Amino acid sequence: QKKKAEVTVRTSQFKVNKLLNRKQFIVEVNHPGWCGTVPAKLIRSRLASLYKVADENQISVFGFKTKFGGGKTTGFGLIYDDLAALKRIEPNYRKARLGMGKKKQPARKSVKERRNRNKKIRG
Amino acid sequence: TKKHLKRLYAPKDWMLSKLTGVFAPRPRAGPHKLRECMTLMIIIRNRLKYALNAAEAQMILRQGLVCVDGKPRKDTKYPVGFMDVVEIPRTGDRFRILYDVKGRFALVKVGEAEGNIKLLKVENVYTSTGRIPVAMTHDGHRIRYPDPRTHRGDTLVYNLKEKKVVDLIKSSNGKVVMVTGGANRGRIGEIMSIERHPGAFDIARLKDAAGHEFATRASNIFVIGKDMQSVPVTLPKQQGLRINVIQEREEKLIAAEA
Amino acid sequence: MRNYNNFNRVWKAPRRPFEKERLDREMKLCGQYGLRCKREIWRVNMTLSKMRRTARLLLTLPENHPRRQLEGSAIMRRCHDYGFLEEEKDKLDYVLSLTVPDILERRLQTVVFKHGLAKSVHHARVLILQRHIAVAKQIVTIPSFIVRVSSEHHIAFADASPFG
RNA sequence: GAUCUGGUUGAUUCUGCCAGUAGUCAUAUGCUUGUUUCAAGGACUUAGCCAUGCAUGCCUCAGAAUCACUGCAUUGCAGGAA
RNA sequence: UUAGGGUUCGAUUCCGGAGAGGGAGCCUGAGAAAUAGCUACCACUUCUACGGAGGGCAGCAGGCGCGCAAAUUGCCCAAUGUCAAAAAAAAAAGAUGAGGCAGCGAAAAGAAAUAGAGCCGACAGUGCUUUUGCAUUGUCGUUUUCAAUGGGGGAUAUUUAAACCCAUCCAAAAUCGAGUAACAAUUGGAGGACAAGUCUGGUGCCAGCACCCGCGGUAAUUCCAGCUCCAAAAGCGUAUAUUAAUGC
Repeated sequence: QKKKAEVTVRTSQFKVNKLLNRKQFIVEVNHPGWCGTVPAKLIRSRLASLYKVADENQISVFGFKTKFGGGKTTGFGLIYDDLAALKRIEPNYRKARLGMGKKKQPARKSVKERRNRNKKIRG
Repeated sequence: TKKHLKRLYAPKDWMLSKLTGVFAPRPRAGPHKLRECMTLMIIIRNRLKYALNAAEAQMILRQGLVCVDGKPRKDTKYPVGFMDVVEIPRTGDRFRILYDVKGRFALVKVGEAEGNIKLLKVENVYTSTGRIPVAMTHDGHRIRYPDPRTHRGDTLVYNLKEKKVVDLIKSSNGKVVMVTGGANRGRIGEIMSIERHPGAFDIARLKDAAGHEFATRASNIFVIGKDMQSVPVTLPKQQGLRINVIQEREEKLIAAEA
Repeated sequence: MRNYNNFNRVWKAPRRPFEKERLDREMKLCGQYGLRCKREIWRVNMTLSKMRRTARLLLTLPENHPRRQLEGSAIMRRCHDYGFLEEEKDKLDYVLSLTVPDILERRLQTVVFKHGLAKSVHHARVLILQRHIAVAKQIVTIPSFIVRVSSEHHIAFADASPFG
């Protein structure tokens, strides 16, 4: 109306981890005039253009911390090399935000109960 | 038999926090003692930051990508004490752990041919079977066939490229020497004198460069070299000289104005 | 179990609360500077007593003592900050001339008013808590925020403000 | 903050306790509360008795597979119960 | 808790020791006199077509009992550790009431809402004054008026293992909302000690108040009610113990 709100994404300290073939980058966000919190979709796009990644698949981010007063956010994210490396190395929950995770295991309690009854049987 | 350790009862030279978690890792027994060691997982995670979580440290080590003593390890928990060279060939970096001034574990970065050098202090000598002499060290290494001039509490330069022992260095006379434990850690100086008290601990008086003498136990002496210009291995971040409290605070402020 | 987080009191009630002398010198503050309740007057008292304890202990010591040297500079340094004392002060007797008002005076509530950004202390307490003030660029909605001598000259308004 | 305020007498000065007074991650209890941040929590009275469920199991590339077990294969392979 | 010297507490997160209904004996193992291992006795206690067979919560929840007195038969192995033949993943993610998370939680502890401003009228004080009058400061008040914001509602969303709490927001093209601001603060006090009534009604040595001194016999500053004012304040009384007060 009087403005156009934008989302600005930057980064501060960057790593190259060749052991896991990932990048570890402390994100910063600014987002002047943006309404509420920044959805992670946007951030992934900005990071793509920044590090010259052709994907928002390889970009997988977790956690965001909203500082008091005004639009501000900081966070941390991970880029991986290949898409196979991502799926393999990364925790389940992080993946499943992209929708690359695994189906949930059956309830812990029913497992216990059955795992006990298997000790009884001889075959 | 203890198989659990709590964060507070664990060293805070590993720089754990009061909050976050309840347990700390108790390492498998090895070259070094519980207090003087630092476990693999601590290093990789909290310092180097190639891992953000416990499970990630298993991922790296079990697989193998990490060597200490030039040997590859599939061990998740292993001690790393003092004068140990660790090499991650993927990065291509060679760390040599030491004692930094102010009681901190130093991680110092070395030329590649220095990372084949190692120094082990001798504890006992004894003759074993077949008349085969043995020096047993503070890392538990057995040096077969040591020189006939070897004594307790002397250093043996130790090639890790192929295992043997070249010329020794003694604790005799004034020589460049550094401290292990006792909270004079990483402080370097000449031996001024070696006091004797038989049946009890033998005091030694050290004099570091730019004076300021002091006393530490014989047991805590670890030799470095013949002289300060004959040293075989690198020094940590500070040279082995401590400074007064006032000067610490002063310098902290001066840099913070940038 | 297994909680390793500290608790401490920051405020305490002076002995004999029905002294009509004390009552005078309470209301005089709490009305004037717009303070919520007496709890605030006490909160500053504690922290001031604390400071004054170590300063007394240092002053006792002979010259060229480590306690005197190190910790003397620190006490002085942090009263240069916040503008409690100026940079012509060094004695550690100046530090013992600090009293309750000089603390309260540098709270955000009063500093806002005094800099010309409100019409009363009561009015400046609202201006804080309606999220329409800043202390350089950082929005602070606490009236008990003690303002640096440097940063009481950069107060401005919030960037969320319809008054800014 | 290194604090002495009421109570014996017709009035006074003492000795002297009693009562007042401020704390307690110290517990109970009455009455009352619009939010946030941080937490102790069946120790005290019986280491008294217990319904019900759960609380140390574990295998890779590397100790043993003819499940008459499942797929791919067709006298060959991979998963793989206990 | 104490200026100092001290005084008092320690069942309880960390370290050390001991115990697993009460006792004793034993096997295996590198390590045990183990008790969600075994054997026996004793006190209890559960099944049985009564021939026999079992049970040990001072492990987590939960139940009974007990006493002045104390939480859910919740969710998760994501984190932190441990055990293992074990990295992850490959069709293909070991276990854990250890531990984490949430529920309940005015023990204790930190921050902070319940209003803020301009016009008019009344009152008090100070200065000047022709005593008419003016200026300044503060308070109270009307169907006085003006803005702004949280509690709360919602989300383009975000936090988290998943979901909340916090935070950020009411469009970026497009998303809520106060005026008696009914979104209305209480608990103890006003004779003395001890901050606050020369009050008004009722009671009349009764009813009751009172830690203590003392009030009440129709003239109550203390009782029983109302108004008024005071202290602390989202906390405030009461009981008991303990410390200061104590050079008792």
